[PDB]
Amino acid sequence: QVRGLEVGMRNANDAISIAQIAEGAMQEQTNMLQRMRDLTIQSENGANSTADLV
Amino acid sequence: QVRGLEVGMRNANDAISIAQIAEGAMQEQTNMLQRMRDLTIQSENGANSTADLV
Repeated sequence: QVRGLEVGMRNANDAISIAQIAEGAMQEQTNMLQRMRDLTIQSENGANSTADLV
Repeated sequence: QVRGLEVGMRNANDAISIAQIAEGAMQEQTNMLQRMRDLTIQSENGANSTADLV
């Protein structure tokens, strides 16, 4: 039990790190998606032109 | 919402400018139309001649 738990402790510290990395990457995807929302709102002017939308 | 409104604010400032330019141009069309009214009234003298009306 004593040695079994010690390996089990390191087993869970590994799972924490995996969840930590995935969470960090999704934060950057959220910021870029917010910028796409602004461009879609900005792309709705009636003073733009065909070349401006491109 | 915060970033959405900020783009929306600039979206409406653009509409104000378009309405501002169109309004300015119609003012000058109004002044020239008034001068045409005076010429039509002036063109109704019985002391004019065929060459004067031209």
